[PDB]
Amino acid sequence: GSSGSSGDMKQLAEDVKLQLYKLLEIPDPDKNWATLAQKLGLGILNNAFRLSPAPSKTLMDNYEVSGGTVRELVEALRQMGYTEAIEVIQAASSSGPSSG
Repeated sequence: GSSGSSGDMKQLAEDVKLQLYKLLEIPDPDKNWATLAQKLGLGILNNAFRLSPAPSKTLMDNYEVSGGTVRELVEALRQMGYTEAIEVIQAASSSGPSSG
């Protein structure tokens, strides 16, 4: 039990998320912003981002407003097939097992 909804995205630097937009920007079947939306939990607002000029930019912007956790952003990337997207977050998250 024990309810929990705070989010740990505030810690993530702008420069860190900035790169995430360049990755999702890739119109691939397993590397698109829309694909990440489903993994994270924004499939309902998928059409909304599609209308925006930068869906990938609106995703993180809309996902952050509703909390936004790094544990989900890192896992969602591995579930699809991202490598750099995970290195950008882990690079800022800490510096132990992997860095850069």
